[PDB]
Amino acid sequence: RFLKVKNWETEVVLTDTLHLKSTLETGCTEYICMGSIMHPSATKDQLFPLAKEFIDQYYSSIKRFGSKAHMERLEEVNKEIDTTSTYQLKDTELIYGAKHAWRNASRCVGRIQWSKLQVFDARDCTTAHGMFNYICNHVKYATNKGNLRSAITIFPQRTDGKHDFRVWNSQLIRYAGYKQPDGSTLGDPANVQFTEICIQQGWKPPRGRFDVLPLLLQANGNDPELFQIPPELVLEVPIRHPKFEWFKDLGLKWYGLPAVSNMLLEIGGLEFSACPFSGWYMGTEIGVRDYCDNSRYNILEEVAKKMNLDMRKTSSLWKDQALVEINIAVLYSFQSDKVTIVDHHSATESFIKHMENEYRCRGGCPADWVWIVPPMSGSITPVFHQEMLNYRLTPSFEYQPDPWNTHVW
Amino acid sequence: CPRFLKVKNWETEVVLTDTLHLKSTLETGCTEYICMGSIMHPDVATKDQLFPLAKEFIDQYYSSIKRFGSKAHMERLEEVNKEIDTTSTYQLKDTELIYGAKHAWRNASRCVGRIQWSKLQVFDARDCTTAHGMFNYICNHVKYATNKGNLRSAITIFPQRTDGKHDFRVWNSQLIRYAGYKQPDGSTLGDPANVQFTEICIQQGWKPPRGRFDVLPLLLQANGNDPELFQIPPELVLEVPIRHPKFEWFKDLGLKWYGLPAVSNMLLEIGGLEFSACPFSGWYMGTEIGVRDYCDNSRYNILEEVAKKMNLDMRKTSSLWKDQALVEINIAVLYSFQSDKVTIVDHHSATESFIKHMENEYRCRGGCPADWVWIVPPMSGSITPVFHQEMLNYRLTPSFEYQPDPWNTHVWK
Ligand code: HEM
Ligand code: HEM
Ligand SMILES: CN(C)c1cccc(CNCc2ccc3ccc(N)nc3c2)c1
Ligand SMILES: CN(C)c1cccc(CNCc2ccc3ccc(N)nc3c2)c1
Ligand SMILES: C[C@H](O)[C@H](O)[C@H]1CNc2nc(N)[nH]c(=O)c2N1
Ligand SMILES: C[C@H](O)[C@H](O)[C@H]1CNc2nc(N)[nH]c(=O)c2N1
Ligand SMILES: [Zn+2]
Repeated sequence: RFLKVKNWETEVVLTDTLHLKSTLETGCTEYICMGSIMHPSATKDQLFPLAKEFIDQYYSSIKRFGSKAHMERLEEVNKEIDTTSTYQLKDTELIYGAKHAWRNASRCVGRIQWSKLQVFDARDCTTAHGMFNYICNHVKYATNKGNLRSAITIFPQRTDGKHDFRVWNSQLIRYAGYKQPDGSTLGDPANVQFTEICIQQGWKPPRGRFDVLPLLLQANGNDPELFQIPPELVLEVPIRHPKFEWFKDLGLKWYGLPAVSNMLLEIGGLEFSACPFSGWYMGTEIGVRDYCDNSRYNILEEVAKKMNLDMRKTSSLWKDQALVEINIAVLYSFQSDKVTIVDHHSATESFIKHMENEYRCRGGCPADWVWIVPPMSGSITPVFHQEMLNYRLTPSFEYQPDPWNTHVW
Repeated sequence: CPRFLKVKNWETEVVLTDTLHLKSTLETGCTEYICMGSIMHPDVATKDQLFPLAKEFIDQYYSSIKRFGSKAHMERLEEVNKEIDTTSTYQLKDTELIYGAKHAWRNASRCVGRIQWSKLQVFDARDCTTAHGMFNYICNHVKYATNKGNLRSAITIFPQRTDGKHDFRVWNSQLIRYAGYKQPDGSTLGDPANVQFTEICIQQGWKPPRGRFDVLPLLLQANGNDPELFQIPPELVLEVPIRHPKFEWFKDLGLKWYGLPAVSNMLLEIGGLEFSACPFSGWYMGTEIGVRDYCDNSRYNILEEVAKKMNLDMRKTSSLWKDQALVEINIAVLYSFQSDKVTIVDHHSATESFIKHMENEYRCRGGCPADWVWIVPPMSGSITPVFHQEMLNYRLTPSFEYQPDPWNTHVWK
């Protein structure tokens, strides 16, 4: 069942064989496509086949399939599940698994970097203070004074679901959001809820536009605890425009390190509920989504006024104009501060090249066109014209529910 | 399949509930293990295949006019059945034809303009027998729809397929398009998208002006005969010269586009009947011209030339010089059309209308199939409301379908 994907601009056709190695669902059926749905719908006996699957591909990946080492590992993992209802990955396997979860992440346009990932093993962590220490080291390592380095820190795997390690923040670094008396919103409205949970727990908010949230860390199923990231570890960039000297007066800033902390890493049937990972920003993430989404910072109107645009009718495309200038400013600011960032043209171009490598060496590359195509200037990037196949490979990063919906104190 | 599927809008938190997907009649191409949502494209029906297909449609029609189960309903069923049994096909009443065409549009998941679905002038050309007659019908379509700039959506429907060796076909992908010419040096003049078709017209006897914006002749096939060339009267072809409200130099690019987008190569399927020639037209969303026609690399590819005249730094991609030029080009397209009083809609207005449309459809029909990949405009996606709208895609009938290009299948006489 070979499948072709065509690029309609280059006329290049690639052939997908890798999709046959999928066992998990996408949500679509033969009659309904859920391609634009954000979130479409263990035990001993469940655990061994999954473990065996993963061990098999690991030893296949290192070109020693059926080897002496392979056979022993299967036997070892088998006995361990049998006696403990779970098992422990070797260090090599942990690293392999984390890199391959990134490699398999269909929504990520940054996967050309997949094999360059610093993996921090934190599976010996037992307390929230421990988690905080590991997270601080992660932030300091990955930030690297502006020359950002991809990293992931991995906390103890789930056991019975009652003793989960969770990073309650959705990212290690985010700005707080405050509901104002007049019903408006101060700061980042995405984090309004979380921000209030921090307030409720003892955090004293400066009530500003860009207040770095505290860490809320839960170890071994216990109540979460508050920690302030040492500010010298938090790299931030003042946004300015290279032509418009009034732009700095907007008072905008963003942090340099995007560090997603609320996903679940699944490897060989094992679940890692706390696995903050980080790379670096594509400019549009901040410039289009964080800044210009109606339900986020929502600055288009303000910027539009400073550029003195006619805002009476949509067909003047004043929004599109303002959107481009904002995104120029973000790239300029980060570059001028020697902080790693990628523009959407460069990123999408690297992704097409990555796709080509993957088809050539791996027989395909799962990819989610809905997420891959940038949220501005879509068809002037090469991925718009790229047919992609989406399918779920393991190891993977999965969504999990917010901890405050399932945690009793 | 579950009876209630929910879609969420991530900007407004509005949740809608779809039940209409249960009426889905054909395959998307996806399976449970793979999604083909970004794939562009993922001899006749026997008596027994035709019976349920026809009954399905007739039931739907009589349900729509609140006469389901009526004597007229059962009579129509019995008459259709007899007709299939004695002729292996059947003929649609004018009322059913009009309903079916409007519903094929209503069902078109890739169309952002469907709020207008129930306002569609249908021209019944099922009495057409020759290519000259097809030409007459098409000229009348163009003039009515153009309406001196005040465009009116319309479809003209030619006779349905019979044995498959007598198809009516418009060979043109749209009624109005510009020629493309491959040069000996590898460069292209005009629209690179139309090179192949242009070549065919030239072989058929067309004398090409060999310019940048040469309107192509119609290449019309009636009753399965070899196709024939016809020139559309130029006074019927409304065109807009592109200028920019600020940049005086923009008119010097010698750009223009035609006013009427009129897809002419799709197949219209109603109650199992196949109308292989059904040119239809609405009006343009600006980005269709300003982003795709003008800025695609494989199309007119003008970004560079515009950026140069704007004197942009074009060395660092991170200057976003492409993005900056793209916006100006789209501003010029909208300004030129509005100035010449030719109907056009910007992508903000269109997508906002589609959201209101989609909500109404979920309310009154239990759903609205939509293809997010197509519905989200090719620029500024995130700042239009559709980007944030979860959509369910599925294929309802009647529908517009793709069909192979006629020169690939035609048996030359
Ligand atoms: C190194 C530079 C990287 C770049 C430029 C990059 C780029 C992106 C972008 C732009 C998105 C879309 C996010 C959004 O729109 O909200 C994304 C998604 C994603 N990325 Fe990457 N990424 C990078 C590194 C990484 C790393 C190191 C990992 C994991 C180890 C990773 C895993 C993921 C996952 C799982 C998603 C899906 C997020 C979701 O479903 O919410 N990425 N990436
Ligand atoms: C009245 C104003 C209309 C507007 C603003 C509009 C808008 C659009 C746009 C922007 C597209 C995407 C085209 C592309 O990117 O190639 C599209 C596709 C489509 N439209 Fe509409 N449309 C209109 C009228 C109509 C009518 C009258 C019909 C049929 C009766 C129709 C049926 C379709 C179909 C079948 C597609 C899919 C085209 C394909 O798959 O190539 N539209 N429409
Ligand atoms: C609920 N959830 C999983 C969540 C939480 C925060 C943000 C998001 C959206 N995904 C954003 C994201 C993820 C990974 C990235 C890696 C690199 C990069 N530059 N940006 C990323 C953005 C979802
Ligand atoms: C079937 N095929 C290959 C084909 C032929 C011509 C054009 C296209 C792309 N679809 C363009 C289209 C379709 C309907 C429209 C309705 C209104 C409008 N303003 N634009 C439309 C563009 C594909
Ligand atoms: C409804 C739709 O799935 C949702 O808005 C998606 C669309 N594409 C996206 N693409 C990226 N990269 N990030 C996102 O958050 C989204 N949101
Ligand atoms: C690969 C991808 O499916 C292809 O480029 C699509 C994307 N979405 C589109 N959307 C519209 N409206 N028109 C198009 O031609 C396309 N092309
Ligand atoms: Zn799908």
